[PDB]
Amino acid sequence: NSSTQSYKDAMGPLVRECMGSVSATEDDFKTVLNRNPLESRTAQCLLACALDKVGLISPEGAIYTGDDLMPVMNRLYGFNDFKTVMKAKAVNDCANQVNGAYPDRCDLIKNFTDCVRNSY
Ligand SMILES: O=S(=O)(O)c1cccc2cccc(Nc3ccccc3)c12
Repeated sequence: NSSTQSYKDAMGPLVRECMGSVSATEDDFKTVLNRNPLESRTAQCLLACALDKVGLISPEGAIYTGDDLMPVMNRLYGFNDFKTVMKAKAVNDCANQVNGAYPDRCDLIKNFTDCVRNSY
């Protein structure tokens, strides 16, 4: 497990809906809910679908940055935890780092999530 209950509360319903449009396993559901490394391509695609639903992805398939991140951070985590809120900097930087670089949508999300995980 690598996620808070807040993350699961926000993402769970979306990931569930995504199971209907992505050919992912029940283990993949757990991987994604737990914010674990997305080893399987199915898990990468499952999160990609849910992050689109949560408002993190632009119409053009880019990960949002700056102000456009804030509604997502609020939905996932609220604003009461200093460490989590400050992590928005790493999320913004990682989004800038990966955007444009991965034509495959699931690859974009694998690399995004890895970058965020590697960030202190
Ligand atoms: O979760 S954190 O890295 O704490 C995070 C912290 C603060 C704001 C965030 C905004 C969007 C996505 C995140 N993360 C995320 C990470 C992996 C998969 C899906 C979303 C944000």
